[PDB]
Amino acid sequence: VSFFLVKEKMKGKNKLVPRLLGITKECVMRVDEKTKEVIQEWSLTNIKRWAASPKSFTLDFGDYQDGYYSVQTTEGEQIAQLIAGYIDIILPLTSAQQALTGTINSSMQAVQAAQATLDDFETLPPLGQDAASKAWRKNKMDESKHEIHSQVDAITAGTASVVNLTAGDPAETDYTAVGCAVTTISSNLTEMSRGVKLLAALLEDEGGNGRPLLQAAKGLAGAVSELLRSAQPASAEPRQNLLLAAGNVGQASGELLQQIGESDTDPHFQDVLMQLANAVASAAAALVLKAKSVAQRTEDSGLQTQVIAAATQCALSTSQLVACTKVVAPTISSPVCQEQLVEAGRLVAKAVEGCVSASQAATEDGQLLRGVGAAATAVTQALNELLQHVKAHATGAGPAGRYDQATDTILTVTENIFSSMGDAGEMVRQARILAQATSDLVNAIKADAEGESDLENSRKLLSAAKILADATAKMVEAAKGAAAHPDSEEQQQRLREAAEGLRMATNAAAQNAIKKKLVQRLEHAAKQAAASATQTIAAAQHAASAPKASAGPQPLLVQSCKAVAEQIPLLVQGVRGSQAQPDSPSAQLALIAASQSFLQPGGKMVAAAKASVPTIQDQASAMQLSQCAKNLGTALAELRTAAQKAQEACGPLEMDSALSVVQNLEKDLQEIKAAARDGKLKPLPGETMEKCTQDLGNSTKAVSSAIAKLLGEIAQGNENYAGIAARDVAGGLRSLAQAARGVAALTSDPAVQAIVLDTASDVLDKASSLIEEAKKASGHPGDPESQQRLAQVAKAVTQALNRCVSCLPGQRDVDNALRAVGDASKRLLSDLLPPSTGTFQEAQSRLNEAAAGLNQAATELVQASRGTPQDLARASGRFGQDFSTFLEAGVEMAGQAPSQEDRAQVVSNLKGISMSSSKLLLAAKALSTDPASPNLKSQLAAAARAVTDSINQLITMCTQQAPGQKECDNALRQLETVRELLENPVQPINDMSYFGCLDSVMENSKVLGEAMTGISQNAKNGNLPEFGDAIATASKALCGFTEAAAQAAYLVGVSDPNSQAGQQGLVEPTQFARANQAIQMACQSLGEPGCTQAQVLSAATIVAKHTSALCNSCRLASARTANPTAKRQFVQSAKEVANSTANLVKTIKALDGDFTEENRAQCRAATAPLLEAVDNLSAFASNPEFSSVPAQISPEGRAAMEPIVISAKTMLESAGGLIQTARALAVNPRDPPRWSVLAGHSRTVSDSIKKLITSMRDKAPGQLECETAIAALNSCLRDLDQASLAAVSQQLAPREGISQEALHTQMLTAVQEISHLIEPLASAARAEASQLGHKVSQMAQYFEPLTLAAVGAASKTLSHPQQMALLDQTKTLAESALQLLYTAKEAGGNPKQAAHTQEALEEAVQMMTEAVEDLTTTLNEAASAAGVVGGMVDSITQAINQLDEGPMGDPEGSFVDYQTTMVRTAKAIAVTVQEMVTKSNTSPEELGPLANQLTSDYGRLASQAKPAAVAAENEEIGAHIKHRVQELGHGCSALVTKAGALQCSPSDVYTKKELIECARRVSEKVSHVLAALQAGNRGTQACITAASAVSGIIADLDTTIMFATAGTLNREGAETFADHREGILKTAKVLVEDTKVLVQNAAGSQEKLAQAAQSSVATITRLADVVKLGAASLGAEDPETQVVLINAVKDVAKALGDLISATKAAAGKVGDDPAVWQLKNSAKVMVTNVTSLLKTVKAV
Repeated sequence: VSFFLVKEKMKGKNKLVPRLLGITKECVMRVDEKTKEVIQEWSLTNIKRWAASPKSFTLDFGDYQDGYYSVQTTEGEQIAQLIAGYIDIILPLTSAQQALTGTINSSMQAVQAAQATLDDFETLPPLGQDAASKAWRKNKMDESKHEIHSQVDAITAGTASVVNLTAGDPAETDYTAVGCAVTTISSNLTEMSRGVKLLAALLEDEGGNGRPLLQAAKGLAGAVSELLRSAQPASAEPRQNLLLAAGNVGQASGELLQQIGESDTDPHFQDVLMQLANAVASAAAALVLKAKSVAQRTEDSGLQTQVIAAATQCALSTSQLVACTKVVAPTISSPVCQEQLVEAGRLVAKAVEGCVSASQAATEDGQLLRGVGAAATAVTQALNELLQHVKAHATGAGPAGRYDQATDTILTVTENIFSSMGDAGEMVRQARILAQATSDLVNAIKADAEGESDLENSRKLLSAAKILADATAKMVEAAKGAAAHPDSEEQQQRLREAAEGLRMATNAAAQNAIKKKLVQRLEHAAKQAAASATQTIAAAQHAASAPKASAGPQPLLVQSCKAVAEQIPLLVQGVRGSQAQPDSPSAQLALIAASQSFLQPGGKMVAAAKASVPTIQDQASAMQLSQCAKNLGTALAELRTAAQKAQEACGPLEMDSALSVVQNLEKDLQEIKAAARDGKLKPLPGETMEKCTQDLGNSTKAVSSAIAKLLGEIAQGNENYAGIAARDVAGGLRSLAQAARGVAALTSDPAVQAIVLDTASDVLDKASSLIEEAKKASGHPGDPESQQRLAQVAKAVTQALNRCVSCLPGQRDVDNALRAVGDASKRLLSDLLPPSTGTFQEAQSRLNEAAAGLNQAATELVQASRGTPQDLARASGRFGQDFSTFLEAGVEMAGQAPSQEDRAQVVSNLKGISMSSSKLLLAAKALSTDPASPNLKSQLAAAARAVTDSINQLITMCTQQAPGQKECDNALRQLETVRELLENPVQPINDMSYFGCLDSVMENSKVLGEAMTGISQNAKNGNLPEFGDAIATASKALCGFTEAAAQAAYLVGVSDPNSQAGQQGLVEPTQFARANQAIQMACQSLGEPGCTQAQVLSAATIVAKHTSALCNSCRLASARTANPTAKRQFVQSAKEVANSTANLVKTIKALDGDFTEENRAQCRAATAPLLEAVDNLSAFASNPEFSSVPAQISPEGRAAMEPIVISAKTMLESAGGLIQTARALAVNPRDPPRWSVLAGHSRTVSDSIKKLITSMRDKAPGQLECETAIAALNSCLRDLDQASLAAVSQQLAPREGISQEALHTQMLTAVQEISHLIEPLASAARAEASQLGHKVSQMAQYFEPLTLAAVGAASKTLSHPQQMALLDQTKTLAESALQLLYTAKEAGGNPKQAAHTQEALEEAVQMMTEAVEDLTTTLNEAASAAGVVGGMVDSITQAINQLDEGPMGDPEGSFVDYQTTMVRTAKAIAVTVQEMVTKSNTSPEELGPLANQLTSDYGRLASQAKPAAVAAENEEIGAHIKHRVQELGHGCSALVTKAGALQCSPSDVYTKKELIECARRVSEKVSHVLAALQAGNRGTQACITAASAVSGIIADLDTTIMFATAGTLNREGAETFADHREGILKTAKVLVEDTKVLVQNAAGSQEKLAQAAQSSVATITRLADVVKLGAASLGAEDPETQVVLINAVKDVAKALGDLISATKAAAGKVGDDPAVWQLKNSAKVMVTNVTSLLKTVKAV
């Protein structure tokens, strides 16, 4: 056996292990390298494919097992030769051109279809003439105009893209990007045509002429079709024909943009851009002439052709530049048009340097100087054009302004002072710059004032200049203060306030120049975000409906698209409203709010689109969506920054704006009532009665929640968040007014619409009073009467809200039952009736029949909930009448009660029934407005359960019937209501998992078997009480079983593939209802006079338990919510419930042992604040944004649901028969037929449990999906095996129509989507069997894409080691995914799974995370080798986005640790930026690796910033940290763009200057990040600085020692180590003083701790210098004598470093904690090293 020590790769691991591969004459065999034991055998006759490589040997036998043997050795050839000999012993377009041709044909059909539709006419909806209908027309016209502008942008960007992409040879052209461009054009043409038809219909309405707009759109469509014709690969026309078609497309698009009014750039810019492009072209013509002369002179034929080719390429590139300028000139504001211009310009430049080099190949001084001059002109004009439309990029739209440069400088420098808070040096530097600039502005103002003839204008100018000068003086004194005290936080705060005062007094000297600039930048960013969202929606709707088979998460993309589509019009309305009223604060605040609300749906859509991209079969549509998602991510990041800056500028004006919105709405309702008296009021499009009613209900709930939140913010005395609360009130009232107008327009009888409109006007009146009172109270904090009056006005608003909701016609029947319940309760319960009629047992029978009727009525109401609204109203009325009958019988039985406490208990239980029935009718009232709501229906079923529970309790307590007979009745009244849970189980009724439900089914079956045996045995024996409790336990087990089986069916439905789950909501309602009802009943018990002390104790226990449950619910809600203001209000609600229940418990403790009536009255007074706190918390939690999202269960999901429901219903009906026969046997102990019937009922019951459990066990959700995913991954691994076997044999054929960076981006997107899924799949494998199948299918869908892209990329790669690296790392990721799949199919979501499955799951998760890391690293470094910086910008923008789009839960960490880590990361970022600056000059091919390192470092910093933001002491400090990190990300993405640009074009002079300026901005932003980190702790930061300084000192000492050991000149005159000793000793004394002051100042003022740290570092530096001087005094003749002393000082330095670390960890720590003790230990060690220094100094 010949053994080769080979290395084989572990599965799931990018790791090699030594293996011994042995070849016998008859077999090949694998042997361990340590144990030398055989691991596996393969017959030699078996193997059929062997392939050798210089670095590998690969063997494939195949038929024995799937998978081949690849083992990595350097002798792969010798081992292969053995194998080969022994086996002898044993025995015309291209395809990418065709793909683009098909894409162009489909797009041409789409273009023709769009043309044909423009002849058709849009029918406009029936529209009224009232203000809302006019506003609908105008908003729809604006939406159409915006969308047409965005789609024309996309068409011209795609046309320029086609021109740029087709510029090359028929080979090395990426036809997939050409197809993406043409699909972009055609998709946006379809969308544009639809929008133009709508806009033109709207134009023909109001009396305009839509026909010119139709003709312009038709001309654009015709030019587009001519372009698509010219772009066909089969075409043989000259390039100038495509260039002409593209320029015509640009012209026609400009004409169309003229017709709608969305031509944005002024025609002066258009003419300048044309003349600049033609200047470039003429300069290039001169260059071509010079190169022609050079080619004439040159002799060699080969070189002459190179000169000619260079000149022709220059001519071609400039012709395409003028063509692309024609294309993108109408739409040059678009970033993608600008990107296509810079691509054209770089092609022009590259051709220019090509011409220069081909000239340089010839030798003559005059001619080469001619060529260099001409080439230099060509690049000068190219820069002129490029910078001109870079100026175009910035909005800069409007008048120049009299003071423009000064105010722009002031804006910049004041923002710089704001961003460097916590850094005195940069703050005062920027403050000095600002003082100079503002003094220039003041001088300009005074000069203008002297110039002005008018006395008033000169007076106002001089007064403004004087106020501005006062502000500069104050800011200068603030700068002096911050310069005197570099570590004082107060000085830096006062400098910030002075800079803010300057920014505020510039807004008065100028015409709000800074605030206007910030609002204009917000408008620009918002328009870009809306356009990107529009283009992404077009791309998504194209890829979704494309004839490609869908293999991915497209439905979630559809939901995200519709959400963003309902968001876009509001953003567009905010932008247009801010431009319409430039000087209106309300317009600016509305734009800020619109953009901030746009942020979250847009992020969801970007994520959904990125998750959809890998699964789209068509590569063109997947690329269009990938490009559009990236653009929208960038737009969203820029919108976040712009809205932040605008909000900081625009100030706290939201409280007055809310009132303005409210009276605007009230005036609008007056206009609507006028139009209702007229005929103008008509339904607005899409407004149905059901939709408007649901809108009215949701709006009422939202207003109540916002009022609760407003009162909370007023209580906290936080004026900022009270403004947001009043804004939410105003928005909810806007929605309510809209829904009220819709309902009034839809109804026809004038009285009803009049009632609706007066109810809405009353709500708005009450809310105006509320907001006025809120303003008055937030103006003056700490006024108790103010809070009381606020509560009064808030409850008045809530009453008006309820009157508005109930005024609907369909509410009155449920309201009739509510009034019947309330009035019957008030009359019959608050007073007993001493008169009584009939015998006691007659009253018992009457009450029993009334209770039976009441329970059956509740069941009928629950069934009606699934029926028509008329059915629900009729059922509610019948239930109310049956409640009246029941309460009459109950008060009769209470009257005939013999004992006083007996009738007292009857009254209490009747009060409980009244409350439960009121809440049942309130659940019905909730349904009546939103009948199709699943959650409200489940709420009604739960309320029926509560009602029957109250009835059962009263009958059990107060009947004294024959033993065992109450138990059967209560059991059947339980069964009747619990049977309704099985009807439509499309909502969760517990929080159980699948296996929780299966366990509970088994446990309840066990308990019910015990109870069934009990009832049979004690019916035979005749022992009644045991029979009764056995019946009770049987019914209880049946109710629990029904709950478990109902959620079992629900989860089997949700688990289905096409099904979709729903968000659980912040507070679970059924648990919340039980808590509130219990607290209310207990407070009633405390309230009543006749309560014994035992009842008081029990009720105190009840309130304590339930209020604790509420506070825990509030904590979970705070952790779960993404809204910061909702999180604040949930914390406040928890705190106030805690305080109220604590005061209640205190007054209860006072009550215990006293019993006096006065203390009872005090307890009654104390129980009320708890009730009102619970009421405010219910009102706040009622916000529909906190509500649970319904699950969408597919029809096959309900098919899966049905068996469980059928079995459970059969069980429950048979159990009802069982209770009947058991009751009959309880009457008489034995009967021949009844016992047989009992046996039949029991057998049907048990058989039903067994078959239901069989179905549950066999279903096992997640196991079929896991098996499908395992088969899919095995197929992918076989594909990767075939690829690798082809690549070893040099048989891997490359892909010809697609680039490397495209296939690598495909791989990266698939890998990123797999990575996003690794963790949730494991979380489902632990707990949820319902989410597990979803996760595994979602994750298995990304591996066929990844395998295809990986095989293509490996085929493209030429270096065989690197292609094998890609193939092997993709194998590793696939194998680790299979390990997850096997382990998660074993775990299954079952919590009872053994520890071996848990450890295997954790290990597989870690393995596959490492495989993702490895493949991501490979792809990133492959992109960095080339100049490809896409993905780096995408990564940076993703980091910027994720830094905000995350819920806040305050996970634990110390801000000191985060500060140290992020300070290190930021300093690394800075040194990388400076490396990039130097390498730009030195080696420009190292900018891509450095850009990758910057991208990794920024990603680390940004991921660290969210924990440090939650962990920081202030929300303000964390806000600044995150905002600085996001600004730094903006800078970093710009810098990596310029870095890739310079790497690809290293000789370009202007890209290099742009890179240098980008690096300058990035370094300043790094400084701002560091200042944000320092602002968290001035003293802890000083410890990090001290650590770095002492580390540098230690390094210097090491340098001096390694000098002194071998070679050093220690001679300074006659100075020796005699006079040095006294100085060294005094310095060491200063050091011991310094370590003492560090120990004291560890816990104290941060300025004191910082000063101590700085003084210690200064002392150590002085000691190091003086010790070096002493060592040099010793002389070089004795090295050891010097080295011992320098090692002594080095030990002192190390001890100080450890002491600084101890102080940092001990800063802000109490005495008892270990941190302070560890400080004194290292402090003592510090002294011992100092004394060791002191004695050594004396000794020598």
